[PDB]
Amino acid sequence: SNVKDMSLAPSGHLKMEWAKRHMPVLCRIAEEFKNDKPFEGLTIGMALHLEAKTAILAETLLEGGAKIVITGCNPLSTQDDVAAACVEKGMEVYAWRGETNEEYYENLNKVLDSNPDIIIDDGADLIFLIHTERTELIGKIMGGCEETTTGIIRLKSMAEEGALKFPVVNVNDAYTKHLFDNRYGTGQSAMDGIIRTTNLLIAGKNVVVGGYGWCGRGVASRAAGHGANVIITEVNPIRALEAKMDGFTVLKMEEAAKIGDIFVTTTGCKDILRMEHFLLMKDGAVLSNAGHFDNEINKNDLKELSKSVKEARFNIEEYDLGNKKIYLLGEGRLVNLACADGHPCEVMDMSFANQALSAKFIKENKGKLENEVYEIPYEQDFKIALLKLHSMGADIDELSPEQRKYLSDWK
Amino acid sequence: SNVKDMSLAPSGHLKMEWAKRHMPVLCRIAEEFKNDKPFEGLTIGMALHLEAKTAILAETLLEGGAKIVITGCNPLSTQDDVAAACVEKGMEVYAWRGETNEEYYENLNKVLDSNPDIIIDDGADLIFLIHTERTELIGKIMGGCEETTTGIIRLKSMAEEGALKFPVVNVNDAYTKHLFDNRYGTGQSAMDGIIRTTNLLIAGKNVVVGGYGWCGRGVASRAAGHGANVIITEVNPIRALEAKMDGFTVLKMEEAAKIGDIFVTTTGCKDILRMEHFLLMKDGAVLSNAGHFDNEINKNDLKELSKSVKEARFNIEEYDLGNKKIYLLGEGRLVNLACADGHPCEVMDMSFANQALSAKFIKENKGKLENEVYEIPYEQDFKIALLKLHSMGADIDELSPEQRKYLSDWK
Ligand SMILES: NC(=O)c1ccc[n+]([C@@H]2O[C@H](COP(=O)([O-])OP(=O)(O)OC[C@H]3O[C@@H](n4cnc5c(N)ncnc54)[C@H](O)[C@@H]3O)[C@@H](O)[C@H]2O)c1
Ligand SMILES: NC(=O)c1ccc[n+]([C@@H]2O[C@H](COP(=O)([O-])OP(=O)(O)OC[C@H]3O[C@@H](n4cnc5c(N)ncnc54)[C@H](O)[C@@H]3O)[C@@H](O)[C@H]2O)c1
Ligand SMILES: O=c1[nH]cnc2c1ncn2[C@@H]1O[C@H](CO)[C@@H](O)[C@H]1O
Ligand SMILES: O=c1[nH]cnc2c1ncn2[C@@H]1O[C@H](CO)[C@@H](O)[C@H]1O
Repeated sequence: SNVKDMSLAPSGHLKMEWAKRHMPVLCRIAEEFKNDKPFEGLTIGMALHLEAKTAILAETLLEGGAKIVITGCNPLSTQDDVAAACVEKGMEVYAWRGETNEEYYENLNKVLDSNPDIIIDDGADLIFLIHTERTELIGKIMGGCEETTTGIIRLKSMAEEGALKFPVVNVNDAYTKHLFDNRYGTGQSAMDGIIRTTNLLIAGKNVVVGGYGWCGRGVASRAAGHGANVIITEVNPIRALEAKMDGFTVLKMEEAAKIGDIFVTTTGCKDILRMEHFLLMKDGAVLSNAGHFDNEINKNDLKELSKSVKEARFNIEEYDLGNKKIYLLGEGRLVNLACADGHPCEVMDMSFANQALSAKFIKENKGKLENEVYEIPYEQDFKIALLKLHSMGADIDELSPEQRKYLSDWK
Repeated sequence: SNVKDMSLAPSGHLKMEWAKRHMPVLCRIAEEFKNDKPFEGLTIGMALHLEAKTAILAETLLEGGAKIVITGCNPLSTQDDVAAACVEKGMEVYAWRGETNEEYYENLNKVLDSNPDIIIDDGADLIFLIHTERTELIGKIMGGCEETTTGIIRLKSMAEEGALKFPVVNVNDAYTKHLFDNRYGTGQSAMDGIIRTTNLLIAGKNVVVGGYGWCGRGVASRAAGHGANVIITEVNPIRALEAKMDGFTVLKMEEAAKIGDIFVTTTGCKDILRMEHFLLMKDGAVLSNAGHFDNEINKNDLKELSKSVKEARFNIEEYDLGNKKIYLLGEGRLVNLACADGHPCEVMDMSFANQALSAKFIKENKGKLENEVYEIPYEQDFKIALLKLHSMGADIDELSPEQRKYLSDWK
């Protein structure tokens, strides 16, 4: 087991203590998993953003009988104290903050070295690595679960070509996931990363958000909530029109780059900000990324234009272009996880609840599932949404029998 | 042709002149229909909310070669001057404001008496009456178009039972329809109806919104925009959770009836507010409805509790319950259409663009379509949204081919 500093373990345990007390839906699932022990004898290899709430998810599976081998899905998002606390919990952990690309793929491989039965992934890199380099593990793998939009794109494009070799559950596209995780979760946590790292006033700034899907909406909403003038970029006209009618300025990036004070890319696509955009930017512009991979902002292009790169502050790099400066947060990686604590607890409670139950779904269908992407059933979303609603002290009306009849027969 | 007063026509012509200048997407389609004359020789029977913007759609179809027989789909939403101007334009009009239930169904039948080829309806009343009482018309009918959520519910359950006898295009569920007409359109137009009729200050009121679908969100956001304390009612926990995280109080209607100052029902279901809720309401509570039919508020219950019903102000009825008064706007009909001029022009431009092209789709697919509910293809939404985006002074970026390879390859 390979972690940064085992002496950091107490601080991580405390953070797990705090998180466990604020994830009620997962806490209930855990008690049911403590009995019925669904994962006894199985190995679950996990590649997630290793902080307190992931550690609780891993703990939920461990107490359910599973052996847990886990690594980080991002070189910068791991929290060393939490990882050390995970080893004290009895987990095989290969993760630290700041690992090289070379080291990143070493830790992924070591997780696969444990011969897992279930794969839990965030971005499909663990799943990808199996199909390309480690085909010798496909036999034992019962199935997987994928957390994020970008991972689903790859998995679906794999499945489309017929390259997918074991079932994978689409956890991202569940109603209680992408509607809350991607929107309200990154809405708060991305602004958290920016505010905590920069100590800059959001109000009165031009905040340029690339893309207006679920993540864009969230960031636009919370940035607008803090008094920003929000500008939206898109390639989808239906979604740009939403942004316009939500009160935002819609521009081609070649234009938004001229006036933006803070940039947040949320597209899942590469090269949102490249050479031509950097040359248009104002002195002092601050750059950040909330989409999975670090290639939305072209760092090689930015290094190419620069005469030097200095530390401007913790998690802020200064690129002196000679005539102006541009700041990059968290090396252009997930600004909410590279520069903050990730999504708030109550939102990750729902996402990891779907994750937990999806692993149980994989187990119970050991050999009966197709080599396809499976969608999460609506009742699971209904159950989780209702539990979360109640924990916040709200409730729902219920249709009377007469009302159900009016809505189903046409009289 | 049967209308209230032909002398009112000049006001109708002016209102149509004004709308035509603010419906650019439909204005383009009309010129193509004037050119290609797709409906030459055909009769189109239409049941829509007969105001200035519906008249433009009818005229657009008239210039496309069609004979137009139109009535209102609601007894109160018709504008008499617009109807008069419609007859001066050469349309067969059977509609006036405030028509009785027998008059409403007499006018519905008169439209069908013209033996139409294409049916354009809002709420499935024409399509329903055809299938039940006027079955001899199925032969000549090529197809239909349905405007609203409620109409689609009926049409889908009809088709599910095998009772649908000609194809109907689902105009409501188009992206450029329910995402903007039901949300932004209803958001502004319903609050206009409430504000315009009552002259009451929205800020500081407890506004109880029934339902949190597309119409619910719009009303809630616009009510909040004006400083109301928004309370949401729902039977869908996923959507109730949305409202909670958008900053609203979520309650069962029994608790909400105790504190609500203004009520807006947006459910499409009957009996949202009944006897038991009227007994809980505050003295002076204002009741309003934005769902298609007037049975979301149980008016029979309210009369039974009332010692008298009198005019309190134009479009306001005072129901004196003896110990308190309850006010009802627009006889519990579409508060944005019974008490105002309906959706804003820019929003109906998109909805009526889809209506026009779907009528063209029906004609060109004569005898080829099944007796099923047809969805509007994505390329139609794309074209419409892009056109609408451009007219509002914004534009969209485009992916380079290299960016298009990245989003499709799983490496
Ligand atoms: N904690 C986090 O930081 C977090 C959480 C959830 C998802 N994500 C990642 O964020 C990304 C999107 O999340 P989603 O759920 O919003 O996906 P989504 O697809 O709803 O949002 C994507 C939007 O980007 C737009 N887009 C694509 N290329 C563009 C371009 N070149 N210029 C402008 N706009 C463009 C698309 O039209 C789409 O609207 C994914 O990579 C996902 O993994 C991150
Ligand atoms: N101009 C207008 O006024 C206008 C425009 C569009 C649609 N509409 C009408 O408004 C209604 C809604 O349209 P939509 O597109 O919102 O449909 P939608 O179904 O998305 O919204 C309906 C919501 O009502 C909720 N609901 C149902 N019964 C309920 C109950 N008893 N208590 C609480 N919540 C309940 C459902 O869960 C759903 O979320 C439909 O009747 C539609 O025809 C009116
Ligand atoms: O605090 C967190 N812990 C674990 N996963 C997280 C956290 N915040 C966000 N994500 C998840 O990371 C993915 C993007 O790579 C998203 O799927 C999001 O849900
Ligand atoms: O001003 C208007 N003219 C015509 N139709 C309208 C207007 N406002 C709303 N609707 C339409 O009425 C239906 C609800 O019964 C909805 O489909 C909405 O699009």
